[PDB]
Amino acid sequence: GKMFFVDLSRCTACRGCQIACKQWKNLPAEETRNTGSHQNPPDLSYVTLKTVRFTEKSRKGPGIDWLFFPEQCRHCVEPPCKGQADVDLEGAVVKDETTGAVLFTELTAKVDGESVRSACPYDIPRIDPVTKRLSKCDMCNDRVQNGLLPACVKTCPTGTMNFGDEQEMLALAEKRLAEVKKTYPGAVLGDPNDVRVVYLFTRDPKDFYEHAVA
Amino acid sequence: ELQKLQWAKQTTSICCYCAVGCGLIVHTAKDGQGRAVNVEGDPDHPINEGSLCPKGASIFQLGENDQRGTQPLYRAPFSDTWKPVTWDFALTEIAKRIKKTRDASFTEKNAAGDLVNRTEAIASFGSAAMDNEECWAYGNILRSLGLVYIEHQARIXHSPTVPALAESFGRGAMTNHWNDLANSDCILIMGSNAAENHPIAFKWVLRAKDKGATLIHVDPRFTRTSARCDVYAPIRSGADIPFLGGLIKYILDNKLYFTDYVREYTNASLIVGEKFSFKDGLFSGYDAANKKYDKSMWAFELDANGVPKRDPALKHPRCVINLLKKHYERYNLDKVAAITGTSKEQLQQVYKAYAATGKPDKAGTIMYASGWTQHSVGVQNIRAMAMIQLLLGNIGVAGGGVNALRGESNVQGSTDQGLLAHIWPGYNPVPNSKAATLELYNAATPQSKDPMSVNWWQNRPKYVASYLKALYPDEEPAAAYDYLPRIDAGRKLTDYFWLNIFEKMDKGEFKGLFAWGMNPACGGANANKNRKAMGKLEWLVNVNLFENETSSFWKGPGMNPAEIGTEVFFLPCCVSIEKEGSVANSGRWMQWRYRGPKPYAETKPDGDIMLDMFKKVRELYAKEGGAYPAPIAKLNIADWEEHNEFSPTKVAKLMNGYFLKDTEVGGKQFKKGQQVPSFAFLTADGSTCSGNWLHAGSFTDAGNLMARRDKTQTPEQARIGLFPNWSFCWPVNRRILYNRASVDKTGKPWNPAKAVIEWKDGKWVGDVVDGGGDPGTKHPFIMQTHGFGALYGPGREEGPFPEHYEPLECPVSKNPFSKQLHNPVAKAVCDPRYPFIGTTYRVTEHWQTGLMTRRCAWLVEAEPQIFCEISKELAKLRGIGNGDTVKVSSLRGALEAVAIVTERIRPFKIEGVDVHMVGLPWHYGWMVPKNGGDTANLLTPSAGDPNTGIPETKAFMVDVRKV
Ligand SMILES: Nc1nc2c(c(=O)[nH]1)N[C@H]1C(S)=C(S)[C@@H](COP(=O)(O)OP(=O)(O)OC[C@H]3O[C@@H](n4cnc5c(=O)[nH]c(N)nc54)[C@H](O)[C@@H]3O)O[C@H]1N2
Ligand SMILES: Nc1nc2c(c(=O)[nH]1)N[C@H]1C(S)=C(S)[C@@H](COP(=O)(O)OP(=O)(O)OC[C@H]3O[C@@H](n4cnc5c(=O)[nH]c(N)nc54)[C@H](O)[C@@H]3O)O[C@H]1N2
Ligand code: SF4
Ligand code: SF4
Ligand code: SF4
Ligand code: SF4
Ligand SMILES: [S]
Ligand SMILES: [W+6]
Repeated sequence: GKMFFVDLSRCTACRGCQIACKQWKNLPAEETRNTGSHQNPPDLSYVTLKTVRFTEKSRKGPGIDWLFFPEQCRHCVEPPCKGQADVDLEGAVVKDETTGAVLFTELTAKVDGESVRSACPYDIPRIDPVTKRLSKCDMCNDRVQNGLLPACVKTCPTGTMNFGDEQEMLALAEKRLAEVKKTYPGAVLGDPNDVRVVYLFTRDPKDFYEHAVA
Repeated sequence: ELQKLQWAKQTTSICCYCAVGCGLIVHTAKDGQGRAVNVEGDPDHPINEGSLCPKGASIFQLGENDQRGTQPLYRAPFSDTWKPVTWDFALTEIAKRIKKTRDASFTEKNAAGDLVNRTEAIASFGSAAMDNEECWAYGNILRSLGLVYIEHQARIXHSPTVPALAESFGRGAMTNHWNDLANSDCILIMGSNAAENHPIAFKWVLRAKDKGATLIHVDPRFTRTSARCDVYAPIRSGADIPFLGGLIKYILDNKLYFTDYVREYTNASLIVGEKFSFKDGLFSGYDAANKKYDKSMWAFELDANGVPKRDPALKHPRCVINLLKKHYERYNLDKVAAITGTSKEQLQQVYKAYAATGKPDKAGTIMYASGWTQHSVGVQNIRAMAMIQLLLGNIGVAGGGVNALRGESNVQGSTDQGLLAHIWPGYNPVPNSKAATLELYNAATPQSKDPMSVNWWQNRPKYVASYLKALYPDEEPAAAYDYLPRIDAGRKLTDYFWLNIFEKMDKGEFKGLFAWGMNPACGGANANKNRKAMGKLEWLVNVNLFENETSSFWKGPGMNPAEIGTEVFFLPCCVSIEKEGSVANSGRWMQWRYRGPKPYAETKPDGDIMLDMFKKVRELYAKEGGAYPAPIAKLNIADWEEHNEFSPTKVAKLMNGYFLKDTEVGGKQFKKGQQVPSFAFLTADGSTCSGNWLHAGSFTDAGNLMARRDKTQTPEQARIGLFPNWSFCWPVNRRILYNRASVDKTGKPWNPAKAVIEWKDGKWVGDVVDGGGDPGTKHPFIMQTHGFGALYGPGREEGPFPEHYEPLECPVSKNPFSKQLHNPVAKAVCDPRYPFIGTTYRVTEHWQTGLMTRRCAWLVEAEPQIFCEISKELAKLRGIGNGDTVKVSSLRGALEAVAIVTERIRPFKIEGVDVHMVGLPWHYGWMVPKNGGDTANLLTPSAGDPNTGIPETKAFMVDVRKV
């Protein structure tokens, strides 16, 4: 299967990944206002599969801990969204066994939306208010199938975004975690046995987002 | 295959935003014949390796955009509506407005009776956004029409960089390049927010850290850059000289300077004349009356030949090095800590880390941009940093350099093409009224009696000749010389610059303005004055991608179109992906890009707009005559054209240059019509043309070197990321400038593990050597008269050593380093109703005035509205809650923004008083989007430093009140 290693110790919150996702799938933009934050859109939605979250945390001495979280579907090895969807209509949520992608199909219109969202321990699934279909990061599965990196991965300048075979990426996550601990001692991988999107947080993941880890 | 791309033609391009110069892949439908379907990174490009920040990443949405211009619009005097109009009409009526105004205002000879052959009724702004070939041809079109008021982007920011670095090293350009950052041991980011404003640079900054580098951000604010550096040090606005002066004192006091490098390669050993002195913050030869210096009091002592005398012992008390030690003794940590606001502990940490790069096996680099260049102290900030780099032997080495980060994609190129009032292409000065002949013009070039000083500028006559033989190939250079306009020898040079152009326009001394790929109505400091000033124009030609605040100033906030009589032609140009051509990035990489989709609707490349527009002036002058016809009729535009339209390939070949007849140069035979293989083989006798001597080598007989996409590297090249076969850089593919300084007297690298060049088997191996000659035979700074890195610069107006004079006029009353408080060479009101220091800056998501990015829904999505960033302390003092609407006001205007309250802004301790800084983006404008807000330049002062000609956009007094 495939995996993302996301090294948040390298993230400049450039939001190249946020725009790349929308360009590749030609998603529309949400109506946004500024309410006292660079963060926008403020939350994932039917038309936003990835948003960079910004949290400011105090530290001793000059500056702050600025925590950046490019949020997306974790593509769980055993996805709860599938089990909760299968209750209503098997086929609505599928697993591409070659890549590991957890993929919503057009049949999520038939299943219960709120149910499948509540079952997700990362609060990822988003429902179109009118059509009642569910959308989320699809791992850029067709790009991966055609031997290309996902849009958000290829676009990332810093080396935050990494993608490949789960063996090489777990090995990278391990090796990078040991190195990054030297400067950020509270550095941890997010649920590295359960998910195909393995975030390295520089501190307590909940500092980055309430649902950063299950 | 992927269905999205399946039947789309794949073409390469270069990003149309910042000067990193990231590679793109464009997919165009119907195998090239349709619209662009996809735009993303070029995985093979050696700078970005397929990565793009949100601006490059959204180029699809910029190109394929239904808000874009479709055809020329026209606005009639006192009208309130646009009128759709044909190209044939627009350029016929344009030509008539040019000729009328020209004839009426042409001065054959100035008041002193000297030949100038110029027009002072027409001005031109722009553009750093145009292709190099379009910039070159644009400049030549404006000068053939006799314009002298020719300015663009480059004046506002890096006008100080070029003089400061030219005085220091002999060239104004970024010394190293983006890939080279990864070789640095200590990266000092100061006056730069590079993670936001050159985002792909951080690929290479973070790779430096991977290999042991310390990353240091020195900034008044905590930014996205600060988040990913090892050291964040606050500094209060305009306290950079004290910071850098304290680092000079530290380096000298602690013998941390690289003695051999300093002895041989800097002017450390040169003896200053006895007439040089400094006391009470003033240099010798001060004229208190006029507020200016007698620079002859600073002149070196000269030996019998006229060569500056030297003590290689470095013992003579008038040695540059010993005067330097004396000058910077005053900059102790306690004083520097007190004025910067930076803790003594943090100053020591930073000084220790950076000064450690004095070791030959360590490289230190500085990354700065508009945080330095948009301050009145800019030129001395940069001088000081250049002096620190020379002391530490960091100039000419991999991981070293002064990385003056260029802004716009082709600001380097647009400067190189002479779209500034004071220069022709190739940094040959625009003649003044006293340069009555070519021979007199070439007399101004200073000579050196030193046999080891290459003094490459002595070749200027070959470049000026070849430049005149490109414009006028049938004429003798000496005759051709009279066709081009001249500035007044008497008048202050800055009178021809951006600042004064708006001053003059506001006196109604301009009939016409070319706003060519710029947004003055948002870009210019004091937007209220500038939008009113533009009314007093008769006509305005705006060339751009979209309708904007400039083209439509007449229907702007509190404007009555019926009262405003200005005539306005909006001509829509095509985006970067709809045309072929080259752009010169910050590292001087001249990169060739191709057309994907053909121009949208009836939009045209700028090349076609200006050429067609010129030809209509040219034909109209041939049927009607008028003022001094010669330069217009004779200008060689045949070389610019192929198949009835602008040819980037042919313009680029003319810019490189070719032999106008058989010639022997440097003992080699060259045929007629053949391409000049480098500027070394140009002549002053008319045998060669070259539009730009810097471009000689860029497009040879071997082919278009700017189009090379070849990652072939030797081990030594690959080890430091030279990529000498990817595109081409001026001069002659020297990737790291001053690289002779990276080796000793025998040609052995100071740092073999990161060798730039090495003397191997009677050859220089690695980078192209910056100056020909065997090891130890030449001084390494070949563009310098004397051949040395200048620690002591006797041509700088504010003195040969940078000295702290307070740029913040209002909240400061004490210079702790002298009796001289403010700049003794350069009237801010400091009205107590505006107690806070306003500052302007950018976000990753938006571009410049936002004309381009306020039309891209994904960037507006991310950053939809103007904001005002304030400390918790200011928020509390003024009763502002995060997300509250706030009124920001100054003497110049007022606007509303949303308040962003954050610990990323902190108050500054200035003389035991808390002073509050207020941050605003200048990306917004009344046109789009709805509820975006307007330009922060409603708030900024108009005037500024009269020496450099730059407004104070980085420190201006404001009030902020809840709504
Ligand atoms: N995203 C994006 N990138 C851009 C641009 C853009 O509009 N958007 N524009 C391009 C252009 S045209 C240019 S010239 C460059 C400019 O690039 P930068 O100079 O990086 O741009 P700014 O964001 O204006 O400010 C740089 C930093 O200077 C700091 N600063 C302000 N005053 C001082 C001071 O007195 N001392 C010090 N040490 N720091 C100070 C600010 O806090 C800020 O962090 O960016 C280019 N790249
Ligand atoms: N307060 C404040 N003011 C500032 C600054 C600041 O930091 N603070 N920054 C200053 C600086 S550093 C600069 S460079 C200036 C910039 O000021 P301007 O150059 O006026 O800024 P824009 O017009 O927004 O940006 C460049 C323009 O190029 C246009 N363009 C893009 N492609 C093409 C093309 O192919 N052809 C043509 N003809 N046009 C094209 C874009 O549409 C855009 O209008 O602003 C300055 N003003
Ligand atoms: S592209 Fe990379 S560096 Fe930029 S915000 Fe996304 S993950 Fe962070
Ligand atoms: S993997 Fe594809 S769908 Fe998922 S966030 Fe990245 S670009 Fe968007
Ligand atoms: S993160 Fe949520 S939506 Fe994505 S696979 Fe896991 S349970 Fe399903
Ligand atoms: S704006 Fe600059 S960093 Fe971003 S993609 Fe373009 S060239 Fe690269
Ligand atoms: S620029
Ligand atoms: W700029």
